[PDB]
Amino acid sequence: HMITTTIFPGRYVQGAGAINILEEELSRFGERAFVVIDDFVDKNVLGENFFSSFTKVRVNKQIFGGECSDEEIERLSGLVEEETDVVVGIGGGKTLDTAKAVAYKLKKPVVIVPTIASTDAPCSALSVIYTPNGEFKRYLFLPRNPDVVLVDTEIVAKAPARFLVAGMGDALATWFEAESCKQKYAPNMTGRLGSMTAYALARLCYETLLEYGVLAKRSVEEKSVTPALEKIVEANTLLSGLGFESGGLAAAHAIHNGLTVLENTHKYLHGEKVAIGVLASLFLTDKPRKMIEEVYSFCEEVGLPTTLAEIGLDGVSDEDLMKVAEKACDKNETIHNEPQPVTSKDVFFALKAADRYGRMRKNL
Ligand SMILES: [Cl-]
Ligand SMILES: [Zn+2]
Repeated sequence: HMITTTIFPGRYVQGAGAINILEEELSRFGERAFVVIDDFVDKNVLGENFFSSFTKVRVNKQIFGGECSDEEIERLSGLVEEETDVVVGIGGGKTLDTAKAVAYKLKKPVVIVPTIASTDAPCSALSVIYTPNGEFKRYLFLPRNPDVVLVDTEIVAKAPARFLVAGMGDALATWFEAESCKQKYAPNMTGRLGSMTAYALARLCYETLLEYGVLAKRSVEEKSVTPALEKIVEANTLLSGLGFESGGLAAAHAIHNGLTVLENTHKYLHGEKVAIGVLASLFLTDKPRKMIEEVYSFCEEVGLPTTLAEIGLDGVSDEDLMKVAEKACDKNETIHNEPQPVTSKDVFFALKAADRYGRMRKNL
């Protein structure tokens, strides 16, 4: 009853060139590290011989199979030597979630090194597990958040701007969903209530996006790191992570989940579809005119979708939209954390209204 719980990664390290202090961070755990790395990252981001420069920590480097599946988690787990002191994940979301799962299975600390700032999952005590074919299988709730999250903003700036923008879409949802949970007194990912700190970090996330998002996008377009980019990477990773996990999820992510039932949306990134969920949720939950205008203006300036056509649903049928709404309103979905009672028809209507509003702003 009214008890809060806020969870955190142990250490969050961020800056241009931070990959160069990875050895120092691993050495705080011991002398043996098991590294799970994305193949593209090994060859094109760190360089195949990157670990040859280590002198204080012995690395067992293993190329990630590509899918965070129970099968891959089992395969990698069997390659870990007993004397291993720390597990490391370097790459995108699936690589990081796999590393978290392997560390959990072997009861070892984990260091998470995202090479893109495209979702707010890095700092979380969660791994999303898929079948070998890439279809969602289940959520693995972890007992501990990562011991270290290390973000090299120079590596992030060299990745395509599309990925930073998608991270801003995943982050954009944080305040709206956490605010709904705060109003509802809904539980967060721990089962207890969010703290004043969690809700304040979710609001800071949103304010940071509005103020620095465009400046950060201009920086990444030139593969450059500026303080504006640093603030947005921190917002997309640390603030958004804490805000969604300890503040809570609500309509936007449930709507994103419903959108996955339409195959035309599969080529779009998580954060791009979350943005559509956010916009629909502003109509659904009765936001005032100035707030709706503020969010659409932000999406327009950074290049997030504001219409169904922009996520591959140009001319989508009412029948297809109702499938999305029904999926979003599954009894176990987060949309029920909204203070208002929500039915599928309400979501269907909000998606259509949000789309029409976005199209008219764009003179379509
Ligand atoms: Cl989020
Ligand atoms: Zn998300």
